[PDB]
Amino acid sequence: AKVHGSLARAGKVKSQTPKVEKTEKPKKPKGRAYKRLLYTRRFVNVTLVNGKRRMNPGPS
Amino acid sequence: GKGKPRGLNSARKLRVHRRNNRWAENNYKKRLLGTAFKSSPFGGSSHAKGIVLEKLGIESKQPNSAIRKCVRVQLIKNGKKVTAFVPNDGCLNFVDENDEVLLAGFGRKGKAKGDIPGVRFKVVKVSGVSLLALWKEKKEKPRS
Amino acid sequence: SVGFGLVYNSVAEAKKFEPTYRLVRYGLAEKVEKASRQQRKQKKNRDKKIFGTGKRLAKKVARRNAD
Amino acid sequence: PRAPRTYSKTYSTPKRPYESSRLDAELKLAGEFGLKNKKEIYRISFQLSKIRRAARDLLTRDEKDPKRLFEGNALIRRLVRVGVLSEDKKKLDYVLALKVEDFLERRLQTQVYKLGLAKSVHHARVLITQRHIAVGKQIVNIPSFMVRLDSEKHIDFAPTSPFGGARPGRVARRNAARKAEASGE
Amino acid sequence: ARGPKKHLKRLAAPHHWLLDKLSGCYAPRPSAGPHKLRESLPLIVFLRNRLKYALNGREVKAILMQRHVKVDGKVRTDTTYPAGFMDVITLDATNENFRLVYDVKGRFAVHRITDEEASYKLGKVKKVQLGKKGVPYVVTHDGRTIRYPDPNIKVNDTVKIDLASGKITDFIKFDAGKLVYVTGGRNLGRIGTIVHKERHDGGFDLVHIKDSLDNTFVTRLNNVFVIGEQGKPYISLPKGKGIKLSIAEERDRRRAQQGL
RNA sequence: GGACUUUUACUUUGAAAAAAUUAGAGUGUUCAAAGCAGGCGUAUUGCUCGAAUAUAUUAGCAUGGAAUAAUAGAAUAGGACG
RNA sequence: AGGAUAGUGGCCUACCAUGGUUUCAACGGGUAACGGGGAAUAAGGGUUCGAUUCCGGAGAGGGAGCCUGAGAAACGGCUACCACAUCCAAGGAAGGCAGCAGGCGCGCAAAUUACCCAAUCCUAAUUCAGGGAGGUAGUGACAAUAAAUAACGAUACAGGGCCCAUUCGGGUCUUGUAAUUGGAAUGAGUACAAUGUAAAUACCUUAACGAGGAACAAUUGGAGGGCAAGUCUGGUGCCAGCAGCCGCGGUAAUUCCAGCUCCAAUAGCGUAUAUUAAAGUUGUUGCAGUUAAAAAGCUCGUAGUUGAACUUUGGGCCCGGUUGGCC
Ligand SMILES: [Mg+2]
Ligand SMILES: [Mg+2]
Ligand SMILES: [Mg+2]
Ligand SMILES: [Mg+2]
Ligand SMILES: [Mg+2]
Ligand SMILES: [Mg+2]
Ligand SMILES: [Mg+2]
Ligand SMILES: [Mg+2]
Ligand SMILES: [Mg+2]
Ligand SMILES: [Mg+2]
Ligand SMILES: [Mg+2]
Ligand SMILES: [Mg+2]
Ligand SMILES: [Mg+2]
Ligand SMILES: [Mg+2]
Ligand SMILES: [Mg+2]
Ligand SMILES: [Mg+2]
Repeated sequence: AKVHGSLARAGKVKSQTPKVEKTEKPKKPKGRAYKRLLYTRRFVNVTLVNGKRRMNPGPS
Repeated sequence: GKGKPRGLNSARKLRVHRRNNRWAENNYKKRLLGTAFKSSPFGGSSHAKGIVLEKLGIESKQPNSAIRKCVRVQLIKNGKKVTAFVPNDGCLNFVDENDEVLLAGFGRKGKAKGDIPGVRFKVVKVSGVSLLALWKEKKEKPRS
Repeated sequence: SVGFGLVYNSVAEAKKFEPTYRLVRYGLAEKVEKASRQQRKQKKNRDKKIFGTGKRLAKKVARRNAD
Repeated sequence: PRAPRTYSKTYSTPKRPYESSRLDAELKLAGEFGLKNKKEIYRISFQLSKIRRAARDLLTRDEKDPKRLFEGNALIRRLVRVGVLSEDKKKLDYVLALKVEDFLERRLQTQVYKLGLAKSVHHARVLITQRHIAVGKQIVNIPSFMVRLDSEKHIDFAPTSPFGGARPGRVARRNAARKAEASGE
Repeated sequence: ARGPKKHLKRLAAPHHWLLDKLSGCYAPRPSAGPHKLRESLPLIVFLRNRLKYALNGREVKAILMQRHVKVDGKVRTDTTYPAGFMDVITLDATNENFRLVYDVKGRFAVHRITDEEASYKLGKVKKVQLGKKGVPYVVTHDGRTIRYPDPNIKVNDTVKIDLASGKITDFIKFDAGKLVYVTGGRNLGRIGTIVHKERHDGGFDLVHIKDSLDNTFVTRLNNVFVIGEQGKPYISLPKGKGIKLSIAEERDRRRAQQGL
């Protein structure tokens, strides 16, 4: 109900965020190949199992 | 017992009682009264086009503090005036005044969403271009 | 490959019992040079406006043009 | 107007999208059998649910019922013919014990892998898709072909394929020409 | 609306014609003739769909316009001529004759007959009436009128037509213990013997029929067609003799035949 | 032909209740959705399986039953039987 | 009783009688109502949808009238009136796309002013003519089916294996990682040709060309919980924004904006609206009414609904079949 609500501030954060370009990385396989690598990453190559199975653990 | 008739020949009473008490449901009442056709900003439609009348800054409801950047628009097909929320960071600079927008609901079949008070619609497109495409920079707003 | 086949008795029975398109495919009969379907229909509709042969109005308009 | 065409869906999505207990089981099946996505499991689950429903609703009625006998024998015969159900354990109550793995191991990918010639299920799928396998004399490039227990002995490389013979291959020809040029002649 | 219909949409044609759903928006509408279109077989359907002597209606018309086909001794060049039950179709070439009888699955089956049987046919008496000048006559099921009939010929009897002159050569009364053929309802194609009949004044006389191997059923009198006595029919039966084996034992016979 | 009929509800069985759609039998459309095709000979000028089946309600029509529920009868006998 | 009709009938007329329907809901009003076969969902019972491929009805801008005809109250027939609209030399004359294609308008919302009678059928005096009926192609992410975006090869390796692995030493079958490094496989696409078709375009085949970043480069939506997936790193500091709901943001944000990574479905994924299950939150099955919403202040009372028991029970004799202890 604020008739004086400042509309001039729209887009502030998206305007002032530092523009960081996406890194160039090799393409990930698509389809059955992606299901293959997902299966290996989840059931064969079980890397991080701290406490229980962890699937997107950070550094340290 | 049970306060309702049970005899084999009481079907008329049971059917009429169910018909009468059916009017206490929300959806049945709306369907039978045709409220969407009669009293609804859209004519029962999912989307509607409008002409932006002005840009509004709506204060957020407690316990949130924000300006929600809505637009007051007038619908083409019936001339009703509604308020539509413009969803994203920015995207209010894409709307402008006197422009043509397309509106959908929020998803609560009426029932203003979240901390925005009394706003039941959101802008999908402006000047024939998707607002998501304008925000992702896939497209550009036409001059016309 | 799998297809269908017919063998007739002599040339004439084939040339009478076989469709024109297959005659044209095999070269036995030639293609008739007809106008397109739309202009054929338009010409038919044009002739619908004429009662009789048309020589009456033909010489009448010739008189109007050469008066 | 012409009579309408009939079509139906061959799969059904699960009621709960995000439950790990079957999400990982589905990924296990996909990795084991070289499947493209979860729809290939949903299709087999849909088919097996149809068959289990038929067997349940057809066992609920007593024996020597002409309905139960006719459709039970038909279902038993179809399952035995396709090979999802063995020669033994040939009964409707033994139908209810069937699992998705049975149809997955009756897939064309599975048999192509099992009888040599593939060395991997993923190699089997790309081999089938690349028109290198003939179930009889017929090239079959559909990995879910569902072999029917009488074409097993007849699976071999296609005669029109380089592995079947009579053709060296596109890349083989190109590099044979280049190697001959670099050698001389 | 506003007058008679001339088109017959496919999916509205009789199911016993066994027409493919695709390959055409329409079906051959039978012309007016001796039989109702619901229980008639058009010549184009018999020649193209049943006998495979033609590939399409154009070749059917080419066949008919050469006077090759004749129904009941007459050429009948009409493509959609309504040939029905008991009718005799003759092909001048191929030296064969056909009689239109349903198989037990309630559809006209390609049934070949000899010249002697093709010389005659049977008809069911629909009514016996006095015509003009006091001349009696009978009306058969195929829309045929025969003047001066036997006085003992009553309604729903069977008469034998010489098919070269429209004359009655013999007749069978409708009585218990006579071989009947079912021409309507769910019992199309059945051949059995009358047990008895229920009067039911006010409509729909009911007939009890016993099969050759003791399957008893009941049928409306309108679907009953007398064809002879207990044994020795007046018409050669089609392959099957109208018994209606159950699907299980049809399966068993099919498997015995296929697998030797 | 009448010296011929208490009236129902209810329930059984049966005739019919378009086709398509639905369920479902058979069939290697390369698989499948489909479709209603097809299959087998030595191809020496031909043999042959099919295109099933089920359900489709209420009302009407016949039809066996007479528990359950209603209805009627002989009380100023104007009653039954010949 | 007559008239009229093809014919029954207040269908109409003359005379007569005062009847006919209704709380078992007449009559009137509304329908964003054409009916049905059927569709979606669905333990059972149900709920919702059905303008639309088949059947039946109705209509051809709105009404009315009529001719011809077996059949029309026809409209790609006529006549009049109304509305709308076209040509004109101003005298007059000609119209009806809710057929096909196409245009304007309307809106959230829907395709070519293409080819052909070869198929299906239909009509005619008819084998032949005609058919925007119909078929063929064009557009087409409505929906549905199948399923390409890669598969095999070097050197550290948790040792899960064998001489008590006492030696990064050994056949330990090692799928499992490090821009490396090599051959092989192929259709997307191109087109000989043939086939396909009335002609064609495509599909099934097929001579050559067609892979190294196979750039021949998969997307959509998420990562607090419901609900699978991050105390990772920058930016912002109740701002911008997110968030179906609960909530997240006021200087260490797992929730915003981004990078990395991960998750889910995947040539599809999200959003809105409606509807179904979930909903025993419509209830017959099967709710609830002391206090959560809900026993009329009390009694009488018609319709409606529902209403104690009792009338031939019990016994014997025969005929005629079977998931069943020996021909
Ligand atoms: Mg019509
Ligand atoms: Mg009268
Ligand atoms: Mg009167
Ligand atoms: Mg309406
Ligand atoms: Mg409808
Ligand atoms: Mg009309
Ligand atoms: Mg006429
Ligand atoms: Mg018109
Ligand atoms: Mg018309
Ligand atoms: Mg149009
Ligand atoms: Mg059309
Ligand atoms: Mg993030
Ligand atoms: Mg989680
Ligand atoms: Mg209270
Ligand atoms: Mg009280
Ligand atoms: Mg009070």
